Amino acid sequence: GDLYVAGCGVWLPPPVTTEQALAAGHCDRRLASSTRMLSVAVADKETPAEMAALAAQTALDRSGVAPAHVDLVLHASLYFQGHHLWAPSSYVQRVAVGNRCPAMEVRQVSNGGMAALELARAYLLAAPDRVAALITTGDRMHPPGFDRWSSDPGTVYADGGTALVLSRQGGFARLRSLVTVSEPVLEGMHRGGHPFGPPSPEEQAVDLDAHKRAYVAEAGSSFSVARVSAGQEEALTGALEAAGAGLDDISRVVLPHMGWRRLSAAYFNKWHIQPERTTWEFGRRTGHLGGGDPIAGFDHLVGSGRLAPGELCLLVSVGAGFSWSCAVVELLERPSWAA
Amino acid sequence: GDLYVAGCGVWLPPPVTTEQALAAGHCDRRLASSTRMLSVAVADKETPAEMAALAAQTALDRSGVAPAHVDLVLHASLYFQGHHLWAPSSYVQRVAVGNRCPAMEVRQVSNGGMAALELARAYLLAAPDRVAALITTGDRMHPPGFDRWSSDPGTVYADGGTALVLSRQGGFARLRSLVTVSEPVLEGMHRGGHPFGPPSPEEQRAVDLDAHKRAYVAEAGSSFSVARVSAGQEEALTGALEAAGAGLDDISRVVLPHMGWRRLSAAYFNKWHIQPERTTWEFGRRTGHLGGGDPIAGFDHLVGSGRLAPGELCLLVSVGAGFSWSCAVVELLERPSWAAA
Repeated sequence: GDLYVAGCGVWLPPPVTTEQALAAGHCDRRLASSTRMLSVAVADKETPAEMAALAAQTALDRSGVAPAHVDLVLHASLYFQGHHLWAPSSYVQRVAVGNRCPAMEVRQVSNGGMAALELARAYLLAAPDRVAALITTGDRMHPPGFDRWSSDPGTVYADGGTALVLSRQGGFARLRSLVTVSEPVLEGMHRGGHPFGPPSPEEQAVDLDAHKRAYVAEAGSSFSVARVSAGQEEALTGALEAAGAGLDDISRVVLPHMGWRRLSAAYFNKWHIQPERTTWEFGRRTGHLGGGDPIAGFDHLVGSGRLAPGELCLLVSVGAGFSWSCAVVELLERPSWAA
Repeated sequence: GDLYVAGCGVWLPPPVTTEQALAAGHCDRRLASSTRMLSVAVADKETPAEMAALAAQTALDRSGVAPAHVDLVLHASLYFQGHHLWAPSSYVQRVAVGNRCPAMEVRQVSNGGMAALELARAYLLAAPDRVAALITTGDRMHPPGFDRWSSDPGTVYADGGTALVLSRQGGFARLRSLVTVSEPVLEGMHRGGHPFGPPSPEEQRAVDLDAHKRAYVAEAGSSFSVARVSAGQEEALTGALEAAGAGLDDISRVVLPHMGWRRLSAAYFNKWHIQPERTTWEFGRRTGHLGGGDPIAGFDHLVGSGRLAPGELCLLVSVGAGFSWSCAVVELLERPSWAAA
């Protein structure tokens, strides 16, 4: 039947406050106000696979699942993993699991974690003897290639790792539904070249805002806004229906750690929900963790006791492409590690 | 095993000869002689996703599978796809499929194609209504970030795309077995930092794999490294053959990675005692190493040129840094219409 969350965990490097970022010329007064961010997790020496491995160790310890029962390891990220022609998933496996199941990367930009979750679910269900799968995320968004404040204005990017242990056997939470929606007509929005033609040649800084204006120019603003809207609506409604629930049945909404303006436009003023019913306060101190926001968010809600037995949680995730994922998770019991 | 290959395709940019490489100083006489490479596919303008999409079109058209029946799109690669925070697999879906199933990237360095094949298989088997899945590969290995001749001496890297359509419903070949083996103890071989500690900080290029191998071996020991790599290969081969109820003698054609002659001799010819003539050696040496797409390219070559015949078993052999190994036994059921005699 259904699948469980058996464990989860994060590794978050020390927060850099918006005030420190203001002082350092990293962001201006206006972006501080438009996003309402308070802090962002920023790494010093730690690389992405390192942070993913650390998070996985926590998630595995809490899961009580033996390495021999981890049948798949999936590592998701959206930025450079540190070494080309190197297998970071294999690093995660060596360090946090030490078994010999297949280990590979799964990427879907800011939706990677949920994309990996989709494939993990499938892998587990594809054979009767499979027990658990480990999913991690990790990213390090440092100069010179990335500017966490302005590479994509309205979202502030974080360094860190997240991890989740999925199981067919049991756990403290139950995966009631998981739905992914794809709207590839939008792919050109995040690259150079003609939106409906081939991509421009390579581009390793990073400047999303320019590509989005070029896209809207060619496709039309009305078409663009409507497609994003429709894709978001289809994933929400799809996940809720699959779980037998409505938004009113949902106690907590895990939202992407985007800036306030984006969250209001996409969620608060659209679904008419209150920020206190979401992970808004957590996100604005944390920052966008690549494809791992929903994992960090759900971990937070559970670890802090904000989610109680019987209650439903809604994970909301979006990635350039576009792809949207939504999941409904039911908390069965408060894990040992919660407070 | 009950999955089928319904289609497959490649898009290879024009070949650059070893002679031209020699003349331009990319290749010395010793490297030409040890690898025995004739040519390598090199793109001019074409980007990785672009070549992936071109191969997918060919693969889908051949398969005759409708977009509505493509339930998953997986794009595999081992090098920079061209634009950060952009979805290459969404490009491939838009250009080549035009549908709305999930589209995502799967990577496992040079074993990427087979790694995506594992996940695609699982996905299809995970729900009764599912039909087909599209797997693509695409890379572009240009300077100054990468050196196709020198970055990993002994293997010459190609630009290009490949694609495969996997169906539960039917196709011209049957996937009889697919087996994946993992030795994460070797991950350190392809990066800086201590092989058994954390990675060194972000390498700002150019890719130098031999530097890392020497450092790994110096630390872990040559004896240990060679034996583990060998054991991994052996497990995948034996696992795949046994899962198919076959022995190596029952295999008509072996699709090998497109590595240099010296490496293929060491890994395969002098190890398994199989005839290079029975392998995709001649094809690979004109193509180069297509990231994680060689087993797709090689199988496509064997089928397209009629070198593989109904009832005959084919062995796919793939390996990537990590290490990860995949082998697969594919039974050809009928010559498709795009195939020569």
